[PDB]
Amino acid sequence: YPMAVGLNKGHKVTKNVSKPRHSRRRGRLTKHTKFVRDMIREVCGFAPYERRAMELLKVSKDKRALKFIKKRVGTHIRAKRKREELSNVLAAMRKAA
Amino acid sequence: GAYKYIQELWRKKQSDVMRFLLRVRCWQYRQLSALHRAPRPTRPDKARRLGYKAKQGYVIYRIRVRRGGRKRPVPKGATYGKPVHHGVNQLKFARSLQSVAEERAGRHCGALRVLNSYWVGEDSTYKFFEVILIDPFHKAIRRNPDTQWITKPVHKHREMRGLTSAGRKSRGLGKGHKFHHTIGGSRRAAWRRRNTLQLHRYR
Amino acid sequence: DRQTATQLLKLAHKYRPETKQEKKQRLLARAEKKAAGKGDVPTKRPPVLRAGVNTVTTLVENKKAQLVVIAHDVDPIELVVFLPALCRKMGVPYCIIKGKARLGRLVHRKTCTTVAFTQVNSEDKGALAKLVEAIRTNYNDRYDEIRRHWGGNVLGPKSVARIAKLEKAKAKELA
Amino acid sequence: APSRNGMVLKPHFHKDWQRRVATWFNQPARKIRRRKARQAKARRIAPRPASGPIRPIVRCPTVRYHTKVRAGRGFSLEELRVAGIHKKVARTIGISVDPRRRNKSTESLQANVQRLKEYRSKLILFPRKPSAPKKGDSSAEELKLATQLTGPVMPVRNVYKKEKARVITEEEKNFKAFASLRMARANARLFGIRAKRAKEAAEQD
RNA sequence: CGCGACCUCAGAUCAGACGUGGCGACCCGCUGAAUUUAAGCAUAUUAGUCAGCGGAGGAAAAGAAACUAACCAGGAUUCCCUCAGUAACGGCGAGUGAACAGGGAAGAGCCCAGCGCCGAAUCCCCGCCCCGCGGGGCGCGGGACAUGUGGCGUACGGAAG
RNA sequence: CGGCCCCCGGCGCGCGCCCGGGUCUUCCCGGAGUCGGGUUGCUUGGGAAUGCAGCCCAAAGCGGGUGGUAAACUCCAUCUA
Ligand SMILES: [Mg+2]
Ligand SMILES: [Mg+2]
Ligand SMILES: [Mg+2]
Ligand SMILES: [Mg+2]
Ligand SMILES: [Mg+2]
Ligand SMILES: [Mg+2]
Ligand SMILES: [Mg+2]
Ligand SMILES: [Mg+2]
Ligand SMILES: [Mg+2]
Ligand SMILES: [Mg+2]
Ligand SMILES: [Mg+2]
Ligand SMILES: [Mg+2]
Ligand SMILES: [Mg+2]
Ligand SMILES: [Mg+2]
Ligand SMILES: [Mg+2]
Ligand SMILES: [Mg+2]
Ligand SMILES: [Mg+2]
Ligand SMILES: [Mg+2]
Ligand SMILES: [Mg+2]
Ligand SMILES: [Mg+2]
Repeated sequence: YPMAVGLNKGHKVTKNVSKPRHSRRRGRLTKHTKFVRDMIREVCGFAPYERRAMELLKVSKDKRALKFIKKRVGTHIRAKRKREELSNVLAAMRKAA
Repeated sequence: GAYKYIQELWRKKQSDVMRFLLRVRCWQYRQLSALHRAPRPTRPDKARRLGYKAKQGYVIYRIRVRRGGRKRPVPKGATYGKPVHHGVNQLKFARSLQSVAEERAGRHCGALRVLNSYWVGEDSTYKFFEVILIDPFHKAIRRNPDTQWITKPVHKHREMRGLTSAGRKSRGLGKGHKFHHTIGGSRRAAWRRRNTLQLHRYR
Repeated sequence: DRQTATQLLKLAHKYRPETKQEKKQRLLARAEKKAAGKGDVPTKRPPVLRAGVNTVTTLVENKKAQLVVIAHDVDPIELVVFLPALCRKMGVPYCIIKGKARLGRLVHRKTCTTVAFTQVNSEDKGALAKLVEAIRTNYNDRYDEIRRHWGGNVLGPKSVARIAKLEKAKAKELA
Repeated sequence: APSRNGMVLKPHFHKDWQRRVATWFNQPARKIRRRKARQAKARRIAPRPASGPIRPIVRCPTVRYHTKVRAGRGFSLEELRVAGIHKKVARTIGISVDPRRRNKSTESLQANVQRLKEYRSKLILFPRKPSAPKKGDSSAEELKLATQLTGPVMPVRNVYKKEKARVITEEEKNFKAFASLRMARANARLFGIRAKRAKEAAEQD
């Protein structure tokens, strides 16, 4: 039975779920730019904070590496994504025998 | 085909392949003068996405500014007022150094029109920009009507009224709840509309 | 080196792009022939190289390029630095040549910066293969060797003579 | 300075208000200017109606005004695609188009679609050459009029759902008491904490 | 040793063209007090104003969301009435103080870098001819810009083959 | 109300341009010392910092920003700088 507040809040209308707009297609997978970036990483090299964060994530401590990335770039979620990216680069390059 | 590679190589500007070229260019530009005509853009992708096209009438000025905040020009650090304003050492000048470079380029050449500008260098003191200038009286710019907006006399000296990219970014205007201080037009227009004591015939 | 560069220019001289004069000549001639004689397909395939970094990067990404000629004297090096590694990872052979003006004079322009051999004639495939074999011997097969080596780091000759004089003094002291 | 029992007053007159006094002495002047502007538009521009484009049925976003209704801005591209015409072709027909307006409700979707069908039925267009595509003869003596006033359809349409005659019914009248609102309020305030205690009851074995 | 090409450049009373300065009631960018109030005075208020400096147009600015909202959702910018002397700021003292709704005038939307495709199909200049009133363009023949990237097709509301 | 002279607009003979809609398949899909973080000044009603700016650190691509009390986890709405 419908009412104002609670769990099923508001007037009951039917949904109109369709395909989203093109503006959601902003930062997606994009295999061509993935090829561009994955080439140019080993074209250029790495930043100095990245080069010592790979050492701190290799031998010293993952928590200390996350704290160093949190100090060098902006926020905690940025530190999480940068830590996962550096760990993926580490395990993909320096573990292939 | 190439400009995305140029962009992505410019993005990570701390890597070893870029910082060598950046240090060499900063030395090369520090040993130059303050305001001079670079014959071609050193950043073609950034210049083209700001509005450079390789044709007759677009002029790149390389310009050097001095870093740091401003010192209040009062003599001997004396303000002669309340203790709100004795801070002679620290005022930080609400326009950016990129806007200062645009002002200096357009005021050195008022015959040109400042379109945009972009960073090319820094060491500790001298910040280096390149400013693109449109020539409003060349025939290739007075034709091609995607460019004829800057020929019209309402765009004379955009750099000193605050119409360029760095000018708007220094004014701080945008749609949102973060910009109620300048709700429309400018912050002085907002001050005008919010302190105009409105009266009417019938009250 | 200059022998292989002379062979490369002798190959590239006959795949020259058309200038404005012979361009207008071919346009007027083919237009008059298709107006009078009404020819459907007078030209089967025009063989001509490609110039420009935006064109050459597209051709090596789509694997249309048979050979890449990369100029040396480009003053922003960032415009060119991605091309050797990109041609290496796409398997297209590239040769680094000295002098962009000599590459512009085979395209009727001041600077050319890049030349892509994509389509070859029938009587030129052997010469192109003979060039590509030496170019892959020099550049492509040694890419892991070039990528490790650092360049520069040469002191001034007065300081080198000073260090060599001190080294001879040290060897005289030790012997 | 203060006095007997009166309200504490804080007027905002410490700032130099005497310079910026905008008094509407030109208020009949602006009225005559804007009358002549609208009349000059209706004369010189077109036999298009005044307040030209058609506005949508739109509900107001609040807990306050959402019972009411409003003439919106444009016809919300999915609605215009269901009506089946091109974007700028609609803009030249006279359809107001807003590319930002989304669609959540099939009710409002079909409402704007039927409003588009009504406008396309009421449309009488005149092409340039007299070959007559999508028209006929001089219909209704060139429609007997060439100017409409205050919206084409009067886009308010305050709906009157009456539902008057009914008999009081069974135990719903003994079931819909006051306690439903308090139970829903307590359930909304204590939804997630009960889920946390259920997760802890499943966790602690 | 010399010649040539590119690139950084300098000179001229070189051919052509452009900015200076004035007014400044309205507008834009920076800067910037103190008298006054707080019955005293430092934070505060006066005020993001007066003064100073730089710019243009009959309007300028802003302007097509990195928006508002949190429900049956709206939908560029400006202006008025409301919101409201409210939320909030403040030796929480003096005082300062918006916004989203909502109703109205106006209603107009768009383009470019990237992505590739088009044999640079693009543009400036020079000279003679087709020619018009009070004046300037579609074609013809060669000197440049441009492949380190012109123009068409294209713009996040999807586009292209 | 009437006559003359002067100026601007919208009808109708030539010169120059001229392919959109729907179904299916394939492919493309984005603005960087920039956002953001720390710190310091000015400003705001904007408070665990509304905006601007100096110095330092400085990105991502199921990304980034916003969601008005700082922080972590999670879900959702909206936008695409
Ligand atoms: Mg996303
Ligand atoms: Mg030039
Ligand atoms: Mg503007
Ligand atoms: Mg009264
Ligand atoms: Mg008394
Ligand atoms: Mg006063
Ligand atoms: Mg002046
Ligand atoms: Mg007193
Ligand atoms: Mg005193
Ligand atoms: Mg103040
Ligand atoms: Mg003044
Ligand atoms: Mg004037
Ligand atoms: Mg947009
Ligand atoms: Mg009230
Ligand atoms: Mg008070
Ligand atoms: Mg104030
Ligand atoms: Mg994020
Ligand atoms: Mg987010
Ligand atoms: Mg939240
Ligand atoms: Mg919160």
